[PDB]
Amino acid sequence: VNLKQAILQAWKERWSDYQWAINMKKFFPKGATWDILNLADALLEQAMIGPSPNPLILSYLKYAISSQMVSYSSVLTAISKFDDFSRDLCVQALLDIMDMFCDRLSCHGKAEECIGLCRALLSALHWLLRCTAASAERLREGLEAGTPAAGEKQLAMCLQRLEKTLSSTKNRALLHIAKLEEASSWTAIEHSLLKLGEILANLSNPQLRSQAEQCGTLIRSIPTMAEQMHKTGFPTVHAVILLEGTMNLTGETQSLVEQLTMVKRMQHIPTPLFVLEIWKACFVGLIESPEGTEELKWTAFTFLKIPQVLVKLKKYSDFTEDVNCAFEFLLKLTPLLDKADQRCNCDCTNFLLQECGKQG
Amino acid sequence: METQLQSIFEEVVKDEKTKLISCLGAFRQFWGGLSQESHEQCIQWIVKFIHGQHSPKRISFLYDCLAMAVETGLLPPRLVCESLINSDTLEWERTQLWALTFKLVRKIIGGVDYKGVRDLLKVILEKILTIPNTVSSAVVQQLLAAREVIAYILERNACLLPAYFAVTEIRKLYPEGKL
Amino acid sequence: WFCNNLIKELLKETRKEHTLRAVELLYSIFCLDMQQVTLVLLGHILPGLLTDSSKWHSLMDPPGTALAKLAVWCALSSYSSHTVNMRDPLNRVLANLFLLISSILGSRTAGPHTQFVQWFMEECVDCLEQGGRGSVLQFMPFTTVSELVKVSAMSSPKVVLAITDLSLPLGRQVAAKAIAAL
Amino acid sequence: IPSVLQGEVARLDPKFLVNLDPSHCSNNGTVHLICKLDDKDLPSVPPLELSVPADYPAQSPLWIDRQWQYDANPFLQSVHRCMTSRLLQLPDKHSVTALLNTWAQSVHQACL
Amino acid sequence: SPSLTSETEWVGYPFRLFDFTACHQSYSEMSCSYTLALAHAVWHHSSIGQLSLIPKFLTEVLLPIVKTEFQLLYVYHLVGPFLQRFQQERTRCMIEIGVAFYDMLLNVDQCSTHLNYMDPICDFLYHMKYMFTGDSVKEQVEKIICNLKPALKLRLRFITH
Repeated sequence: VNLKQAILQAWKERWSDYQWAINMKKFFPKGATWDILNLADALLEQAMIGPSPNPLILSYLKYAISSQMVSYSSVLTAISKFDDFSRDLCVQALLDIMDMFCDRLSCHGKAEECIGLCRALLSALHWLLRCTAASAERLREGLEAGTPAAGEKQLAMCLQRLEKTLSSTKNRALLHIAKLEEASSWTAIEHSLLKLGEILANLSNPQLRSQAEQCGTLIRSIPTMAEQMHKTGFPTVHAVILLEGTMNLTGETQSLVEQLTMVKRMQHIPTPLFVLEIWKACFVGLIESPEGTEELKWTAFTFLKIPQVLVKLKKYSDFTEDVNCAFEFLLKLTPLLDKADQRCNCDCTNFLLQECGKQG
Repeated sequence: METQLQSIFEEVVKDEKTKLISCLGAFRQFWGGLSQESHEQCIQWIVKFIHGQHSPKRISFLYDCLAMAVETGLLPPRLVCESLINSDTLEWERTQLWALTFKLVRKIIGGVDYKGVRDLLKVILEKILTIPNTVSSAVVQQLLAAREVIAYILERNACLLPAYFAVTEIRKLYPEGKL
Repeated sequence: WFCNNLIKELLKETRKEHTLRAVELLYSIFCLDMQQVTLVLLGHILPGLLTDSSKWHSLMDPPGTALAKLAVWCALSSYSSHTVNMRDPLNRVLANLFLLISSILGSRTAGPHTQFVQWFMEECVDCLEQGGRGSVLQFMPFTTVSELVKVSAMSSPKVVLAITDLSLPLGRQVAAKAIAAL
Repeated sequence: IPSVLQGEVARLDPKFLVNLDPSHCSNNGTVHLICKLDDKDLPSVPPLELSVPADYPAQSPLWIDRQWQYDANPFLQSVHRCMTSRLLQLPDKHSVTALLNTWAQSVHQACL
Repeated sequence: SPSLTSETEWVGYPFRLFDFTACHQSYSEMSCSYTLALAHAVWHHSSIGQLSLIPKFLTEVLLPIVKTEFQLLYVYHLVGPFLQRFQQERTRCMIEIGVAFYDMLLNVDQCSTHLNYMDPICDFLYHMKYMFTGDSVKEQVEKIICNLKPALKLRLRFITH
């Protein structure tokens, strides 16, 4: 209304960006407060009305965005409430709007509406995917009728996302922190994505399909939450098993399974090396053992108990292939295995192999 | 020599990039007329004046001009970097000179010969040594610009210098048994 | 006495490989009475090191990252084994540890203590699992220094909600105001 | 808070409403500032983020340059040109009042 | 041998298992480590003339065999610590062994897909250059560096230029 009427006072009074600012300051006094919903809304539809967005009215919006004037959030919500029924280039105009803004989302200030900001970013992601779907339908009906010209241009708009902060606990983690109150919106990211499953694989554009699958995996990287060339070997698992053999043999399998999972997680031990170290520690404790009544302890440990631990570990995770790789590592240690054969008086790995095979 | 150089100084004391291209035009004439052997004291006095200005913005745009002077090949990289990180004015106390200096060395160090990278790494490590083991919570982030130049020299994907030279200098300045 | 005279040995090693091997082994030499070892290590030794101004020189980078890893591993293993009942000693000592983390992060002086505390935070983020949901036992007046680990970030975003007490009403606001900066 | 900056902030002109940055901890030696122009005559522009070298006075308060602020539009880029030039001219002893006054003159001269 | 030619995926970090000082105090030795151990004592106690057989042994009967990366690392671990002995008495065998080392790197590059441990290899080569050989192997190594994969040339650039 009256606030809308000022935009009319600039309908074709191409006053300017700056004189627009000063006019707004005069007309609606900023004494108490503003930007509740005023500027973004009052500007949007009076710009996008009809086929082409009014270049000057859109220009003042570009301005108010650039000068940190409106919200950085109410703008997102205003674009979110846009209803792609405009099959024309106007969507490209709103993309040009999002251009300079989306890469940097300060929202610093009162900052309580920052949860509002992630709410808005979620609604804007919904709007982005909806525009993607409309532009893909245009792609399809154009493959029927007209060669595409600007259909995939909103893919670069999604590439405006996919940066950390754009999808970090700004978007992702606060996406779920927001579904705590807007679970319907988590179902919304799932739901738009369901129809995305329909409208994705049909397209015949290879590079664009690959980028779209990348964005779709980064959406599937909303569950998001190193050191591949682990060189030095893993000595803590060695010492953990060795301690569980020396001090506390009768301790329940569950306790040792708990301790061993923890260490694997904390230190990111590849599962082939885990079992290698367990079996190496058992043998070393057996070889360097007292003569008479402690040797039975190491052998009972090595041959009966560690197998049940590895069974419980299999339960707590291709583990067969994994223990196979571990045993392949182990067999390629002739000194330790031959000392074991010497001390135990029998082939200490033939037996261990048959015993490990007897379990799962 | 000294007179026209002092005159350029009074000018830079007396559209910003346009003023800077004017200063580069002023530099190019003196350089085309500068001797080939007195380059070193020339740059020494240049940077000496650069560090005199106590204004972060003034040293900022003077450093930007120096970056153009070294980027457009008018100025040799080795001499300018050695002079920058070889001065008596460069002290960790004046945090702004430090931050801007090492942000400049980061940019212009790409391109020094490998011998010069050795010498520069030696002198930069010697410079970080002067920094004590307790600094104000504010300076830390700016002081850490030295970590940037050290990291760029060391990173093997940059291959600025023979890695073995880097380890040789680092070990000479940090023998076995000293953190 | 045990934890003190073993960490004093860890802190004298100058080479990276040896300090890492040292902490890997100390974690298992410590599994003997892991709970009490955690209590004493965290409570009496890490504050003693972080509040001396002369033990600060020992927390330098080759031995300090190792001690940080060991502390995070100890904290996770003591909690993961068998509102939150602040009568449990482990909970009280964890609360005190993170309070000191806060005071050190937001203090006028910066030095190796700040780097060690940042390293402890980084490691607690790295090996963060489902057990220690809220950066395990970040106290309620905490998450107020998530802002400080942002201002002194030296660390990627999205690790801070991993820090942050997610799935909470006030958690929403704190995490949002936080990531707004980084 | 250095309590000299407190004075200069107290005695300013009303149009230059200045608060301290929510980001950072102003506690340590230098307090950051987030000052946002007002004044009915002017055109609202982007805020100017200040930083005071607590050794100040005799220490110029830094400015934080960013095209992320001004790139879009002509009025903003003109503002930036005028601002950087006039600030470069400002002599060697800047006080926060000098920065903010210069900024006001820059906005005004860009309104031309 | 299977331990280094084909079944290289099962021996772990090469620089680890090719040490027998460690990898023994923890019973993780292999036969290759033993042989490299007895080949450092035999060569430590040998005279200069007896080691003069090492340069020939490197080219006539070792250069054709070595193809994989671990084989190259093994040959380096053997003949490396004795450049210090070759240099002081017999200055030519050092030149021959350097020419052999670079040639072996060419072979290992011209037969494998990715030289996984490029950094330690290039490190040892630069160490050789700067400490023992100096500027007396340029002509023979120029041709060899010219024909390496671009990643290796990028690092070994400073050897000659």
